[PDB]
Amino acid sequence: RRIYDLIEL
Amino acid sequence: MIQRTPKIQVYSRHPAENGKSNFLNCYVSGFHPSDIEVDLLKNGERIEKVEHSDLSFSKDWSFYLLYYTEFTPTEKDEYACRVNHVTLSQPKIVKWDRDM
Amino acid sequence: GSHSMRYFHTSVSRPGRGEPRFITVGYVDDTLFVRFDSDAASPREEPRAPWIEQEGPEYWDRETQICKAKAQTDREDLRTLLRYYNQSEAGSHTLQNMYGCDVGPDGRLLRGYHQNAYDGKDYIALNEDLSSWTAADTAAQITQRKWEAARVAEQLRAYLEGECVEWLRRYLENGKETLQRADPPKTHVTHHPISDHEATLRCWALGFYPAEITLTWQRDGEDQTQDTELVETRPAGDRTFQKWAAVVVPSGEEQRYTCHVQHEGLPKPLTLRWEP
Repeated sequence: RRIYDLIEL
Repeated sequence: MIQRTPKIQVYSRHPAENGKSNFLNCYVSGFHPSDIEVDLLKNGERIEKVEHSDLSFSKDWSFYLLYYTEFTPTEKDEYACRVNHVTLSQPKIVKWDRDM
Repeated sequence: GSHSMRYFHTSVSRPGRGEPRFITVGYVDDTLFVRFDSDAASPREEPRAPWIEQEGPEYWDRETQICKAKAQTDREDLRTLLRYYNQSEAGSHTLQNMYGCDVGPDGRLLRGYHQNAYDGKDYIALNEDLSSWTAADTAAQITQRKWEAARVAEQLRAYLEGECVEWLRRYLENGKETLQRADPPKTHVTHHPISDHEATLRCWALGFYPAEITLTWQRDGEDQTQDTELVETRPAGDRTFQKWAAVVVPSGEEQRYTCHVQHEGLPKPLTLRWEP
């Protein structure tokens, strides 16, 4: 299953 | 920008056996960027109904793809893979060799 | 033995040809099990292995939801990178990301990953300590500072140490029939005269899984390291792989060469000779 937390650079 | 030419390998899924159904594969890897044109050919003519894997990449970030199509080889018919990539001044054509 | 799970993502901008294309795939060792392509008719994460089909709707709804948001983030990130690099909005660019975990025979976390690449080059990567970063240039340093302030490492670490290893173990049990079965390479040697003075000895390895494999030629027991043509391990399309190694030999000296095959599926390393 993928990580849920969305992050931007 | 850094551009990497694709490596090309055209081979069959199983050992060639004239008259026996098989799969013709054209594996392209180590290339970058991902924009790429690939065609499988039978006696110089493009083959319809050719499928391919979803874009993926290796540890060095270079891309790889598998183009394939079901076929029944003969001692007469000629098979090849034709690739186009920005790193290529012109379409590269690699002939199939049942011993490679 | 050891096992890994990885999720691969790549976004490619195509100015004047719509929004960036987004493609992500998932693997457990060398087996592809999930895929998502933003250009697909009705974009949804789809199964690509039998053992993942048993997962229920909530699994897929969540995965799909997650892939779409990632597609969105990659788009915002692509724009940000144009700024960080003082680049034009007219060119096509690529943002790649991979993250995942490795577990040992005891199903315990061996290593966790999370690295990004822009246009093919290393950008930023989470260190093996799962708490510190490595930036490849000053632009990537901007990101490092934002991620250190937002403490992204901690969130990733938590996931990699927990969910990552726990779902991987789950996939390993559900697909043990294939995921925990090594297919040893079926091997043999071919001979192709090149001229009256020399010939090609080619050592084959077919239908093997996983991909990891060692193939080497020896002349009088000495590795032909600088004289061996070694093609890249390739997929058969049926989930297994193939590979070959060749050496141009002086005719009449064929019997002085040996091929050595090492593979997780072989109880012992194999050694082959050309036998007419």
